Amino acid sequence: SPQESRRLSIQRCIQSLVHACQCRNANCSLPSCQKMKRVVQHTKGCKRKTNGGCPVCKQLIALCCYHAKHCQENKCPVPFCLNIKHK
Ligand SMILES: [Zn+2]
Ligand SMILES: [Zn+2]
Ligand SMILES: [Zn+2]
Repeated sequence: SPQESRRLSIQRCIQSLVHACQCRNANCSLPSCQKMKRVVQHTKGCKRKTNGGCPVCKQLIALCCYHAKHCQENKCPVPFCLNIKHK
């Protein structure tokens, strides 16, 4: 169903995020990994985040949020995860 498809797509994106966060290898081939890294870097740099209402940052934060809901591991490399869980 549309919702399921979206949830799966989100989860697959999350797998890429999770991979990328752990993948301390700038030489990684994975376009998805490179993309996630770039998005993460962008977000960290873009202090404006959800204050300015930056779509990139908003998406990363939402992705991280959904990830956090799934991720009971309150010792996760993924940024925001921990903060969201505690919050
Ligand atoms: Zn990688
Ligand atoms: Zn931004
Ligand atoms: Zn996590």
